Amino acid sequence: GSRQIVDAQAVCTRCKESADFWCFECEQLLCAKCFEAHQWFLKHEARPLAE
Amino acid sequence: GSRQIVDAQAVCTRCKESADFWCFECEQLLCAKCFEAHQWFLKHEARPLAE
Ligand SMILES: [Zn+2]
Ligand SMILES: [Zn+2]
Ligand SMILES: [Zn+2]
Ligand SMILES: [Zn+2]
Repeated sequence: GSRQIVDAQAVCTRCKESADFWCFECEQLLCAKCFEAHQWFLKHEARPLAE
Repeated sequence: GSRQIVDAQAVCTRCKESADFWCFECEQLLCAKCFEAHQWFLKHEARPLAE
């Protein structure tokens, strides 16, 4: 849910910041509070926002 | 020798962003790229930036 001049394509979609990883399956960004909740909520693999 | 380490900002001390957790002992902010490694490199007690 991002649009109207976002100016930020490297941060959690909900917090909009404090995130450096994006779920490969969900194709969405998640902050440490979310990335850690997912990897703990079950079994998921996320990649770093870097190249 | 003794030095002051305070940071009112809420982001990694190195990346300066993409962080939502800080070590209580080191009193430093770390991003998902550093926090994940920190907990995997050693055992430290950190808390979420939320409150
Ligand atoms: Zn996911
Ligand atoms: Zn989030
Ligand atoms: Zn960092
Ligand atoms: Zn530490």
